[PDB]
Amino acid sequence: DIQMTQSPSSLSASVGDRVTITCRSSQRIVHSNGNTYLEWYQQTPGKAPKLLIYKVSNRFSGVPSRFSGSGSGTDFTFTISSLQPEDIATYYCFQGSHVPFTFGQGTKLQITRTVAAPSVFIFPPSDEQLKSGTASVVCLLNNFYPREAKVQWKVDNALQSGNSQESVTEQDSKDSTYSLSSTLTLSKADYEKHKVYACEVTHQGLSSPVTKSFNR
Amino acid sequence: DIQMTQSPSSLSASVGDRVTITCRSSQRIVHSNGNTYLEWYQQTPGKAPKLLIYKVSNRFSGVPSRFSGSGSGTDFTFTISSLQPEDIATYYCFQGSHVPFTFGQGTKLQITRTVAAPSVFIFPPSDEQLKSGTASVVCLLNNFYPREAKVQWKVDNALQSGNSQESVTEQDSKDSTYSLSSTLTLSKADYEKHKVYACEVTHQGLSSPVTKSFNRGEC
Amino acid sequence: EVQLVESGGGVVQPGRSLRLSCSTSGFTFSDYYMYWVRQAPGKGLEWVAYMSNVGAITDYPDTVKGRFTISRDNSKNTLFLQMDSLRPEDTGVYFCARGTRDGSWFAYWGQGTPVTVSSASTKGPSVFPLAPSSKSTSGGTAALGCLVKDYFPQPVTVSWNSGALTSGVHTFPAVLQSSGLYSLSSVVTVPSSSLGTQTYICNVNHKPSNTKVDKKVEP
Amino acid sequence: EVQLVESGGGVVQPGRSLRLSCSTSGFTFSDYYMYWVRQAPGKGLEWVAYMSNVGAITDYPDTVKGRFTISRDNSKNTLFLQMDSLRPEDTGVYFCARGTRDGSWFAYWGQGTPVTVSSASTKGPSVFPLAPSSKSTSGGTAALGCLVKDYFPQPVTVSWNSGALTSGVHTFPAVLQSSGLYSLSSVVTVPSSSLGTQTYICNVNHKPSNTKVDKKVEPKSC
Ligand SMILES: CC(=O)N[C@@H]1[C@@H](O[C@@H]2O[C@@H](C)[C@@H](O)[C@@H](O)[C@@H]2O)[C@H](O[C@@H]2O[C@H](CO)[C@H](O)[C@H](O)[C@H]2O[C@@H]2O[C@@H](C)[C@@H](O)[C@@H](O)[C@@H]2O)[C@@H](CO)O[C@@H]1O
Ligand SMILES: [Zn+2]
Ligand SMILES: [Zn+2]
Ligand SMILES: [Zn+2]
Ligand SMILES: [Zn+2]
Repeated sequence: DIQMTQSPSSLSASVGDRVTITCRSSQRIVHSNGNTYLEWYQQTPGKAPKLLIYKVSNRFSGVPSRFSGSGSGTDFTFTISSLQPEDIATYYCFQGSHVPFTFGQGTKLQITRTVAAPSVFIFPPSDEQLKSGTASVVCLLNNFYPREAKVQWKVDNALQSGNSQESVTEQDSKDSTYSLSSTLTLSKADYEKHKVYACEVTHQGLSSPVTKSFNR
Repeated sequence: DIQMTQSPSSLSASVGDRVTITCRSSQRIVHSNGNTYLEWYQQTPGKAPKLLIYKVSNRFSGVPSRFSGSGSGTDFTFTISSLQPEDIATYYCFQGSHVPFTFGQGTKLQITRTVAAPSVFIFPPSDEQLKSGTASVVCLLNNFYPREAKVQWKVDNALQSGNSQESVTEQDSKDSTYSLSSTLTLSKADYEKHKVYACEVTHQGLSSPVTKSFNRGEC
Repeated sequence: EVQLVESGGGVVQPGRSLRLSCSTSGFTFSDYYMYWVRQAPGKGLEWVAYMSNVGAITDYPDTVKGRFTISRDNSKNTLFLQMDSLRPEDTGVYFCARGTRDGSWFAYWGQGTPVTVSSASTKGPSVFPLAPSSKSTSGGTAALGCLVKDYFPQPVTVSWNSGALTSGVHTFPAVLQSSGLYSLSSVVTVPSSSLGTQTYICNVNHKPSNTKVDKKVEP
Repeated sequence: EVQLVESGGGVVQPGRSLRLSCSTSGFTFSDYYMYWVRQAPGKGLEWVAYMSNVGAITDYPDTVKGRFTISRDNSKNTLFLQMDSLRPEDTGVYFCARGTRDGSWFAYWGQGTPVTVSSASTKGPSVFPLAPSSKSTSGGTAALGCLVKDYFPQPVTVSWNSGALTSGVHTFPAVLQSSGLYSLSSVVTVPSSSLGTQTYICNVNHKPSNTKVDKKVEPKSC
């Protein structure tokens, strides 16, 4: 049961900076044949992981030379020479020297960029959805940074709670920003019970909380 | 009046290699304000170009520092310190100083990798097409390198000529290989006048030409 | 061209069985030890099994040892994984993987086939238009989208204009609802002054239930 | 986020006019000089026009002076390109661009809009399947595709399974036939043991002839 521990669990750096991730095994990981099969993998949402480094320092064919690996004993490190927006992904180390083979917990890698205010759009329930008997109001926060953001719903000035859910996209591989969606769900009868709907967005790039709304 | 000549038309290089693309201006291209608005662009097929270098050496934001630009007078250069598979594209210089503004003719940058033999597939014509009065036979060469490949059509052993067209994909952005298609086109009449259709593939990754074939009817 | 494609994943009740398949191509299957690796929703990677090229040498981690069985048909380049006595905890995406002769474990992977162990039944999604309006417009920008509501299990794929539209596109990760069904929203921003100039269609795909919807979003 | 979107491109006969629009968002339109750049098929780029944010200052390369007229509406974030007396040569993709405050020319581009000036008549394509068979199989790899034949003019967009299928896909560059029409093929490889493990449908769009066709491809032959 050789455990693999990476550090840190997540880290952010500027496009161009050098970054390093460490992986430590609870016991030496040298195969009986002498090789040390410590590998490094990179994965992004919905995709299969990609092998980067194997046998400690071997770069798999097709992997950029700005990635490298090193180490021995119980401590190993993965390094990216000049971080880029497309390296936004999760990185795990793997050990195949001792069965059962084990993966590290993974390390998330983000990009540090300048703050960027979010654009805010609100979407009332569609007509064809109401005939379904339910009503979903959607609030959208587009291309902002940092990720922290507060989204509050207000029905006739009453702040909502427990009836909305938000989802956040992965840090964009281009402008290194985030987008988010907050969805307020109500039944058709309840929804038809009020007039004004609105989401209040508070983010660092905004001089003060921004609000978007409609009433029908 | 001010012509911009890029060199070379195309160049291939191994992963991690250094790369230099040059662009020569007919006259001195330094704007009346002092600057030299010489720019460098990168473009992949069916897509809009992307700006990498402006003002001769300023790197556009989000552009990897491995790309650089320099020069003056009439000789400017675009540099890639460590070529990578994703860089396969066409690069163009641009002169914005003295009007009228012009682009270089461009440079195709390919990658050099290990020889990969192609897989060969052949497709008989579809019945729908036959009703049309014409028949198209497609020979497909999948993921191979180098690009050079001789695809030959033989009908009942009669070597064909001048009745087929080839099309090659862009060098793949990941495995650095190419794929190709050769289409033999005949009328139904002439197509139904023969039995065996075959395309013989000659490539550097093949010891002897690989031939894929079928018989109008069944194997 | 090394390719791996898994299949067989579906919704299965706790205690019951499921058998996954892995079809390969592009290499001498018989020469390679094959592997299965899984990833539970929102979790890390986990090695599930391995099998020698020949000799039937197999092994697994204690979590599936006794319930799972890996096997292979070298005559059809196919790796299998029999999963018996499935538990909710076995839910996740299952990947097929192959290493290299010189030492790496997972060099090439399949797209992965989804497995959901639950007493719940599959459920296609309802797709509702998030129409661009004066309320969906902001800093010169207009927003539009599609709400993919109430489906089960994961996952759902989304494209715009058959994959032709990708600029300004944001497909959020799914969210489990108290009802126990997932909901997903996909959006795109476009300059408002262009509204009425282009067609927007979200191609939604929920394979687990073989449900496909191509909703047109109109202002 | 900065966005640019062109529209209005189309197929037109020599002598007609066409009006292109570029709608923008994500920046202060009235603050920048705007550009129009085009690309003839298989050719390089060519600057076509520019206009001052304010002041109506314009200019064009000699090839279009007198026929093309750039203009804007700083109130609708829209840039226009009036194209009068088109010529076969004006055939190509027209892009909208915007530079940067510190000396950049084309820092942000639109996706592009296709324009074709021809006296030849528009023609939609036929879509025949390239059925996977044992002749389409090789080293455990099966191959299948679709053939997009005899159409005019460019371009044709092709996708598989409405976008859900992209791995192993190869959509070849169009090739002009002696007939005067274009033709291209889109194919995809898969392990043989698959096939049936999913359905395969090509989606063929050819806007000039109002063609949007989906064609399911299934096994046959030997
Ligand atoms: C192409 C192939 O399948 N080769 C196998 C070899 O597997 C390869 O090498 C190992 C180290 C690993 O990177 C595999 O992913 C790769 O395909 C086999 O090696 C065994 O592999 C299993 C699976 O992980 C175990 O790791 C086992 O310990 C390995 O054996 C050790 O390494 C070998 C290279 C020999 O030194 C052996 O004596 C060691 O015990 C071998 C079977 O050993 O068979 C092909 O070579
Ligand atoms: Zn209420
Ligand atoms: Zn291929
Ligand atoms: Zn003949
Ligand atoms: Zn966005």
